[PDB]
Amino acid sequence: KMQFIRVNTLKINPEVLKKRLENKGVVLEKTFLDYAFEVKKSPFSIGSTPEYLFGYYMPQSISSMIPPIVLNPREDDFILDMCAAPGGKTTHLAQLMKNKGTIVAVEISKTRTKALKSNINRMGVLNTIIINADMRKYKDYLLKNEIFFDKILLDAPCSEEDIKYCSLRQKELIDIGIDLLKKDGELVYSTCSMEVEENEEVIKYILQKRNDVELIIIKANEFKGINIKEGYIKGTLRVFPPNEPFFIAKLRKI
Repeated sequence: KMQFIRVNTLKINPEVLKKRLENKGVVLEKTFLDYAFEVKKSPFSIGSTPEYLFGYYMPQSISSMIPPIVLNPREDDFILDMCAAPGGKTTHLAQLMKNKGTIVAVEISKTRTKALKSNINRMGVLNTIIINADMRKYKDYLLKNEIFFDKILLDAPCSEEDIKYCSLRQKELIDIGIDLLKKDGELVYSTCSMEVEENEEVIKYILQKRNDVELIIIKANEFKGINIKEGYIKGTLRVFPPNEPFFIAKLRKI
């Protein structure tokens, strides 16, 4: 697997971090993002450095950096990250928002909520409210209190079944997501799963189910150097090896 790091601009400039790691023997190659680098060689585990401890970067695939960029949160947005642990994307969203606005990050597992909180704290993220809850229940609390979102990320991982619910209930959850959006709001659905009922079929499900949602065409053009192209629904994207497999789609409530 190719190793990449996302430099945390909430805390450090990318070129400054790059040099600091190069001085320790790490070899870093540019990517399409001025704040992400491909780790070509490193004399030590990338997650064992004081720089990682200090929250100067997040080790994660470059494919996993795409959903937050596609969602493209505004600094003043109110955002929901439905299946947030471990928090790589949650913290990326906070960086894009320059720590302004609010991200509500939900995680059903008490154990994974600890990892999520650890990353948020390590990365210096201040705008995120961590909720340890099941979205199928918490959505009733949001709805009854009229708490709607400007944008929502439903990035699905790839009882025990409740713990893994976001890898199984993507159709149910994307529908909950549209219920939680303000009119004109946007939701990005992403997942590293390539299962047949977990990529395009989730999108076909929701477009057929609801008359208040439409697809937003995502273009592959800006993602230079990534092996990415369209899914079998125009406007959706799939990433292929050598990058981490990933599916990404974007919807708007109308």
